Amino acid sequence: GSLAFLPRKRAARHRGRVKSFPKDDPKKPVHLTAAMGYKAGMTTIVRDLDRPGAKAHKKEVVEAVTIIDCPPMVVVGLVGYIETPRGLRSLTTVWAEHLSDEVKRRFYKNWYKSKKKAFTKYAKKYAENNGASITRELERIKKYCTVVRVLAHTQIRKTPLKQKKAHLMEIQINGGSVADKVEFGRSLFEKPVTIDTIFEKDEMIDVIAVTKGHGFVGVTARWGTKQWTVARAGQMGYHHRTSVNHKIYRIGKGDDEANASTETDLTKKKITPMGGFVRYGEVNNDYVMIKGSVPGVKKRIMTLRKSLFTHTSRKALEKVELKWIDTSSEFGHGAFQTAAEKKQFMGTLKKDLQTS
Amino acid sequence: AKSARASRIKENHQRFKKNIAGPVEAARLERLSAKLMAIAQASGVKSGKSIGRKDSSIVFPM
RNA sequence: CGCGGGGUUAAGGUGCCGGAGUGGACGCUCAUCAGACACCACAAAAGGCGUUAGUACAUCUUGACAGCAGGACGGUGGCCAUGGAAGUCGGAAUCCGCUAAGGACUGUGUAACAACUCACCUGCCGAAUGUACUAGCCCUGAAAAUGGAUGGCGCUCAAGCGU
RNA sequence: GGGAAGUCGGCUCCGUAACUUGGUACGGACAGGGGAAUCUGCGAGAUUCCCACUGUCCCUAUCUACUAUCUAGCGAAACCACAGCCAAGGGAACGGGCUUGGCAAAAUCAGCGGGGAAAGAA
RNA sequence: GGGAUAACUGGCUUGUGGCGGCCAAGCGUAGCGACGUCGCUUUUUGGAUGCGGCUCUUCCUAUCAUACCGAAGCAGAAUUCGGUAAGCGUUGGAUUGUUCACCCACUAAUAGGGAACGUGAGCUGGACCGUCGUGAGACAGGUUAGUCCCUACUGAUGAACUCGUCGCAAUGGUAAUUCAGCUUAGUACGAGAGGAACCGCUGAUUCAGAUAAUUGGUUUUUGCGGUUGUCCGACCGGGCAGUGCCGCGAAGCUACCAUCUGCUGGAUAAUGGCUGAACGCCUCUAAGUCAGAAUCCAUGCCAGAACGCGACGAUACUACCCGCACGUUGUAGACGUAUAAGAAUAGGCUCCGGCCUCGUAUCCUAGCAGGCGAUUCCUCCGCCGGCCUCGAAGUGGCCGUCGGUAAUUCGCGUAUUGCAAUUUAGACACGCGCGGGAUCAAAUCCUUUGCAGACGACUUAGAUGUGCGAAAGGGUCCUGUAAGCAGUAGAGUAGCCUUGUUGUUACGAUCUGCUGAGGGUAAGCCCUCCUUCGCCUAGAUUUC
Repeated sequence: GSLAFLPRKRAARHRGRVKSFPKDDPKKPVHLTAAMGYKAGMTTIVRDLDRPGAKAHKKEVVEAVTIIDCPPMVVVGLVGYIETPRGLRSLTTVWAEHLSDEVKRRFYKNWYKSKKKAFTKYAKKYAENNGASITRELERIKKYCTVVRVLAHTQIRKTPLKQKKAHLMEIQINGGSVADKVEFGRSLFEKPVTIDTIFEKDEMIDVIAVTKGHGFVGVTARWGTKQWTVARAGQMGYHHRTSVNHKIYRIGKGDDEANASTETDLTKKKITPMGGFVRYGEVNNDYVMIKGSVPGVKKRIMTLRKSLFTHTSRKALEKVELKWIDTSSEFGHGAFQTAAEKKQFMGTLKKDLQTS
Repeated sequence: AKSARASRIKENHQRFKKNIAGPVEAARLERLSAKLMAIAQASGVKSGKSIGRKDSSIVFPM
């Protein structure tokens, strides 16, 4: 194996952390770096390729794309860090008012038996004229911090998951003075932010996730065989990975009702496969459609972040003309895009007569 | 074959970054930040203007 | 060399680790893993446009070394040889004049010339130089393969070397 | 059963007529089977592919044998100076305890591929 | 037969022969003698070998390739020699007992070595006596030696610091590699034959990390259908053959048999320069400085110190804050624990006069361990507030009240601790008390989940809900047309009566229709408007 992914250990956290935001300069406009989503599955497409110099130039190619359910995230806080001879130090964080039950579930571990008493005194700090103290915290961030991040959480109760506990993370704000970033976050308080607002189509991003576990597995599969340098038996899988350069092909709006329709296929259909995503369900929200395979199982929490470095390739400056998106069943050898197509192909049936 | 860390390769990458990806990503960021702004704008001691004190060690205790 | 108290020493040390000097005088050495007592080996009549001290010889206000500005000429394109060879592809002699000095030529160059340059000479400059050796310290004077050793830190008008 | 390797592997007889018991001319027959397919309308149906040997190797198949984590209960033995982290040094091809350094934080579970074993010398 | 010796190498080893003559600085006062040159080997026509082999880890450079340089009639292309470089890769055939050489195919190339007397780990292919002889051996003659635990590594849990959420990053690891095609371009170059390169673009090898839309494979979905033997009296529906056999087969798992991704700064080596001394020329070097390799260090990337740190949330008792009573309570060690410019040292400071070896300086420094009163003083402390300030691990200024206060002088008290006996006196911490204010929480077990899993561990849910569970319905997939009945379609098997030119009555394989029906469908598929039923604010432990 590679001595660069060792100490081959299970990921310390299920969420997966960014570990590096792109470097910040004040000249760029104010923007957010990262976002969150849940892996729904993957499907097949056909792209009219414009790669000047390729043998598939001006030809139709079949590609595999991963679909990420991305309900809008909610901003609930703002954290400010300072530079010290020992690194970055979180000087202070100021939250939003009216936190949601899902983020309070994130804070609690046994939510059902608990008195749900989190951040009540903080809301009283807003309401009872301790807004002087809160403004003092904002001004401390303005006048002492060098980098600002925003606290944001996902919407499980829109995601088709049995879970009810949300996911918090800090998304770094770049491109402006610290005062501009503080005002931006304070204005973003108690507001939903969308994936088409953070990213857009044609843009390569980086995906942070925890790759699927397989338990105690021997050297044959753990490293790929026929001291730390010697292949040993142990945990294989469930590993934190940051996979780079994945092209954002589409962002579907969820309420469009024609997410899977292209300018070539005039079929009013959505991204969800016929019968639903296997083991996941239906995508009823904003979704991100990106090229290739991506670390993580279905319904796993995923972090989507901007590229650290300005790109060096023509694959990152290309437009993606889509021809069609596969919506056949993933539960077996499916050959119909819609139930209407299946009915038109197979005619009417005995149960159709019995019901009608 | 030139290594991925070759100086000439790095210089070519720098030129490509500065002359194509620069402008493309600048326009992309302008549009995205416009959308972000759309969604966003959709006594000192007793007021908080004067940043006062809230509420191991580095020095030896005397 | 019995059990104890006090004092003074030896060999070895005095930058704590480590008790005692960042003690004193005069010098030398900067090493791309110096050296800190190994002086046996590699190792030689060895390589060094490193540095210091010294011995011998030689040239100098009769102007030494270095430089700059000029001369570097005539018999003669000397004899032989070569398709061609004029100092300068080659063999052998290698003289004289004018001299201040200039080789029958030390290199570049031409097909052969031509041309430049060196040897040597003069003018300007101005005071000490330059050749070989010797003696210290320093670099090289050959090295493999787990990560490690002046005991370790570290030490450069030393915490290195000599008295 | 399949794949692989090597090969030099693939692709005359009966009756009849004259002649000395045997030959001579004439007439007729001979010089495949099996499996898998494709094409025209079961069809003289037409066309395509594979058939080997080996004291060789590998894989698949069958049989034989040993193969087994936790819980409740029951329940030994081998072996045991004391111990167990490294690198350099410790004249006697000697280190595990010493010098001086790297360091070094309770109690455990599982895997295991290293160490805790070896000479004696003409 | 006796004696000695009983291992042996261990700053060992590598690229340049030996012998004789000539030359030879010196040493010496004949002898030793290097570098060279001459003579021999040696010139006037172009198989050797008599322990081997394979896999993996790590390291060395004495580098085969890839990267960068210096030189060569190096025109171009292809190269040769040399230098820096170990980052990254590094074969097969023939032959032979084996190996090598040579020779032959790929390939970018298909280098050589170490793991220290046991060549890192693993695998594989005899001497003593006796007898008889001795120009010499023989003996089925006897005897004889053959010595499941700790730890490393690799993963997984973890007590105490109240539980939790969000982070930082010391340190440790570290990754990409080679080739090709297009354009440049039939261009530069070349008599011709031939024939590049920089930028730009697109793929492929190996390596690494993931992923399962698709496409193969795998089947205990024992899901569906066919089929063998036997059995349940027959049909139907099924049992047995340790999964009878066959076909398809989702889901899951897999596969360079499938698909995706692999990123940029600084400083350097060889070397090439700039300025310029040594040395009046010169010089890339001495002072100073520019570029430059796949090199070095880092970012990107993995881990996170379980005795490194930060922010935030909620904290029932406890004690969570405050006032002050203390502690026969702890401390690697109060006793004035007093003191902020920056910067240079072949210079600096300033009040702008001047000053600087010198911190043996400045402040502070008196009173029953520091009493009481007065004359006199507006000086130095202190606590609270107000305005502001300090974020590298967070404090100080000004003002305001109130409190204490020898800058001068004086009075009243100190005794007896008996001639010294730590002058028990500071700080931070922790505890126990009082009286004032404030608050009424979580985690674990348990059931559950499968994004996880040897077991712990992990992601979830459990208090009324967009809840959970069991059924059902619909959707989607898998199989392949159920049982039964009927039609003269029906190949066939037989009776009635007499001839049948169309005789009838029964049975009946097989066919067709009802029937893409019937069955299975989450166990790790999808959805549910009141589809139906049921459940639910628990009970045990622990916490400053």
